[PDB]
Amino acid sequence: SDKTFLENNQYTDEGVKVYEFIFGENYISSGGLEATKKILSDIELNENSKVLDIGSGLGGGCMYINEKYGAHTHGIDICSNIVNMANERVSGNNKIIFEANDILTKEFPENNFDLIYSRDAILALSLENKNKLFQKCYKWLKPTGTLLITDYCATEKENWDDEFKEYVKQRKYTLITVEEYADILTACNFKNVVSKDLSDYWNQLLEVEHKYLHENKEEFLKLFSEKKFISLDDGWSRKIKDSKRKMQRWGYFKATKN
Ligand SMILES: C[N+](C)(C)CCOP(=O)(O)O
Repeated sequence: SDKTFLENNQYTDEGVKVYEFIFGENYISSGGLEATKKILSDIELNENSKVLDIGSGLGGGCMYINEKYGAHTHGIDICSNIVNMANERVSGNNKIIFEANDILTKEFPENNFDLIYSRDAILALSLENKNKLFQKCYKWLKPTGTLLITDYCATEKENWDDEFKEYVKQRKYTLITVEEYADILTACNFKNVVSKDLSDYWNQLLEVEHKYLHENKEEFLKLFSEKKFISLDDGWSRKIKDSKRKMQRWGYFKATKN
């Protein structure tokens, strides 16, 4: 299954901790806390709001949203191990819930959420399933609700080089263009669809992370291994190179139900 693939490879316990080291405490999403602050900078919610976080990971996003706004946050992630980790980092807070489930089968009421939020998680879904997911999101949003997404995107497949092809294949990602992604949202009837190619900003975030990794190599080696360091270092190097030339892209999407 997809769950087994993710838990046994990219998102083993150790894989998750390695990612957390570079992204920052409670994050496996690009730019950790700082990108979260920026992405939510024009979003308004309050203590009565209901938020869904698709691919909630280590829970930092939900923690931040609940801290900033006092909103109810419900995170869903397919990896049981990551959800277990997230649940270890929050206590005594009845407005944060993390649930291990498949978002493609999970049931939520129509007109339920003020915000549906997702950070670098939908890349794992096939194109067919991306469309199915956004149809569900449309239903699940309140009439007054907002959809807010970042995700890994790419140039057209015809332009990919050997190394990028191998990365996408090994990861089992389905990476589409920012423009194709926006078109899915439009096709799902979302209004006010705003898409931004934030590859340059993503490149900046990657550079901050890369510098951090290099400056904290000794600590990393104590926690992990040189082999894992090299893999991480090389992985960020490629993302930096590929975002600079727009082969690997970072898409931002915001839309509304009405
Ligand atoms: C996709 N992610 C941002 C959740 C984790 C990192 O994946 P990757 O950049 O190593 O492919």
